[PDB]
Amino acid sequence: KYQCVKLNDGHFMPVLGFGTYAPAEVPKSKALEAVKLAIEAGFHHIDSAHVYNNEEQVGLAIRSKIADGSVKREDIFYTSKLWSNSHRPELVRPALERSLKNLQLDYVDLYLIHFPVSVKPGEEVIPKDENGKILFDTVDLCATWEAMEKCKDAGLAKSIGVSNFNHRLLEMILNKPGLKYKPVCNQVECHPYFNQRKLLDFCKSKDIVLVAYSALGSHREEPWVDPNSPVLLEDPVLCALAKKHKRTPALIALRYQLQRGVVVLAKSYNEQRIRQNVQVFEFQLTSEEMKAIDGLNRNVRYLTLDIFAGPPNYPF
Ligand SMILES: NC(=O)c1ccc[n+]([C@@H]2O[C@H](COP(=O)([O-])OP(=O)(O)OC[C@H]3O[C@@H](n4cnc5c(N)ncnc54)[C@H](OP(=O)(O)O)[C@@H]3O)[C@@H](O)[C@H]2O)c1
Ligand SMILES: C[C@H](C(=O)O)c1ccc(-c2ccccc2)c(F)c1
Repeated sequence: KYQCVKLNDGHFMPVLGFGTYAPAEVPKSKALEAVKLAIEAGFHHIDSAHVYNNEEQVGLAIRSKIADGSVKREDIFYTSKLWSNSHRPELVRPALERSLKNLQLDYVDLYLIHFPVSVKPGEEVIPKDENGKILFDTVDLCATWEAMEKCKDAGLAKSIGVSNFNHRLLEMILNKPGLKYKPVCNQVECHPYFNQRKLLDFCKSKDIVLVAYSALGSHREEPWVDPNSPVLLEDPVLCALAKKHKRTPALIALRYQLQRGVVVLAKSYNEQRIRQNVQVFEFQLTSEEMKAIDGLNRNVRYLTLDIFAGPPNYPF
């Protein structure tokens, strides 16, 4: 057994997820070993995406661990994401099918709209013109959503959700005429320096689960993240809590999320830290400790994705 939350479509999501993105300088082979170790350590939720360029490796990890008898498919919750070159409704299913072919899996447990800004279709994930300008595309995301709903009725995605949506774009989906399925989740940046309380409360009021990425302060990959941004895990309050509980600042930051009702992702490709992160289930924070962590909030967003700023759907 393992800790899961009931989604608004009746499916269950493990509350601790394994993040799989690594910057491009890291070989892909590392994804294979890391996901196997994650499963060994007791992660039951694995977070990837087409744009991570690792689904062949992550899929092989999964398959290997099923095939050697370590785990059943039903006890892996696998998430992929629809990249913005495939927002057009007729391209949604083909993108999911392509992911599933790279994975050699029959379905994903969760498929998300990765980012609300659309780009031109084709193989290139960030298509640019000859002058380096991103080739943006105009797509009705409520039509993209209808295409997601059909993927769910086809059984290719057990649940569907979104990522990097703001209040306005969520309302846009939720208020859609003929809506069949609400998003189960909104996967967004969330940590003690950006605790998303307002958006969390909104999602709760709608029974949408907030899934926290960059919960340990992000991969800090340039130029996506500003190197002058504070280092979350160096925070003196988180470090003092860690010392008090004989844990680590990472574990404090992960436990914080669980207790506030957030499903939390954690990426590590280091054997020791993968095993450490599952220790989030071994301790609890008092109300006073949780308040101290609420106090660290500083409106620091690490991932702006501001190369996609300009179009109206840019969410930040
Ligand atoms: N939907 C989106 O738009 C979106 C955006 C960003 C992230 N994500 C997802 O969320 C995942 C996690 O976010 P993120 O990758 O930015 O990284 P994150 O989980 O905040 O982690 C940041 C760093 O923490 C280190 N770390 C992990 N465990 C640690 C521990 N116990 N003690 C100290 N350091 C630790 C890792 O280094 P080591 O590997 O060396 O341990 C990693 O580099 C991604 O992999 C991806 O699956 C989604
Ligand atoms: C933000 C999102 C994520 O981290 O999930 C993400 C991840 C990776 C990319 C990315 C795409 C092309 C080259 C290098 C990185 C990207 F454009 C968006």
